Amino acid sequence: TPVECFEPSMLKKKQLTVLDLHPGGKTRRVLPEIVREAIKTRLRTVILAPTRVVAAEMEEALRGLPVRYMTTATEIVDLMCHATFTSRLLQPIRVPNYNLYIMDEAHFTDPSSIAARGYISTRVEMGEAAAIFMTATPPGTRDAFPDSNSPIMDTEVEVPERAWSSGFDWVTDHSGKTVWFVPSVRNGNEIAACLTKAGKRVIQLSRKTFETEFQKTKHQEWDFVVTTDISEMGANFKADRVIDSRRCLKPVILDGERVILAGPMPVTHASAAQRRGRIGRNPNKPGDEYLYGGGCAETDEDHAHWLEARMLLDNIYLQDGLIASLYRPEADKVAAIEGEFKLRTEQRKTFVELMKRGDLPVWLAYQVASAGITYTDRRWCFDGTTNNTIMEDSVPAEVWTRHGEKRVLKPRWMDARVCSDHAALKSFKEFAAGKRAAA
Repeated sequence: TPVECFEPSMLKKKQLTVLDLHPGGKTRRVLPEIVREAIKTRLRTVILAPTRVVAAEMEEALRGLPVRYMTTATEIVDLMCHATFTSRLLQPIRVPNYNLYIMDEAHFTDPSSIAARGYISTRVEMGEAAAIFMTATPPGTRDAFPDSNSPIMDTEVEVPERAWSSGFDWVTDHSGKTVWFVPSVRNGNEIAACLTKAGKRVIQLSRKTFETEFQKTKHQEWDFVVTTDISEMGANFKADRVIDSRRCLKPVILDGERVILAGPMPVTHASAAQRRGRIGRNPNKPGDEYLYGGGCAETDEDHAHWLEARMLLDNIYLQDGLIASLYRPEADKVAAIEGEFKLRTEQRKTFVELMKRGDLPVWLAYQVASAGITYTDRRWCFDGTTNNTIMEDSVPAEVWTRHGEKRVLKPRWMDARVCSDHAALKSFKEFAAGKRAAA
């Protein structure tokens, strides 16, 4: 069961604590308290932030303490993102044996975060570490309307799911700042364009743009942020209203053979609570409003992220021949057998390269690597079934390859995430051509 405040006994090996977060001070006060006690007791500590934005915030709150920010993959506390940590676990050189792991926004359901929680909770169960998972919505939360620092006015209302030509005056007649959660980048593009046509200033946030676009919320005028679920991970906005579609997309592996994006479908209770949790933060500012369009539903056993986390953990060294388990509250989300995704050395390197350098989803990188294909061999992007033809502007997408041939994009394994929005398709087309954008 989660806990309300930190105590030094939580730093002893074998302890795993879920600590609640009500900002409005985890970053500025609680985190320094934990780090100071860890330094005083001479622990080997790592702090895991969900995003680089949050990591930079922590770096500021911890200045004056010996903390090493590690932006890419007992005297010094290490700080890095969840994904950076998991990337390090996959590298051939062994990660430090931290004996204290502090994971902020520990509800994050992306595969690298799930994998990090499994690795960490396994180290704790082995008696090698303590861990603190900081989140207001641990796995299994069923309350979409938790009590908050200031009361929130919760109103169920019809929320536009597409651009509107009339109606919905309540959306645009508000004079404050609104965070609008959408199920996908493409849906956000359409909503954002409609708001901009109405004269609103809109900033759009997604996983690929977050680390550079989020800063715009502090430096330019804005009326709406239109964001995917990425803003459920500690994103702080000066807003008085949240509009919540209550929808998400779900990547689903159909028959072990392809990945579709199912939905839009209802969000989890934790996601709804985190979306609503962008407001209600200041006890001296009442009147924040959460407007929501439908219900919640708990994640089925078919969400690809937990299977992808097992693909990662099956390829992460732990201790001799052991493989880490998922964190127990999340372990029933898969039926995969421990070790069924373990790859041999050379295929494992290719798997990591396809994710890190190719920017491919975990599942897709696994298919390619397990087929024995090397990282630079892109023939599989073009030799699939015509059912896998990728479309661009209603016609088949075509790529000029490194080898000087024009080919229809038709990958042997189809993962809908590679073409779900313009930027995703652009990156995958570059990969298929043997090229890579400077990033």
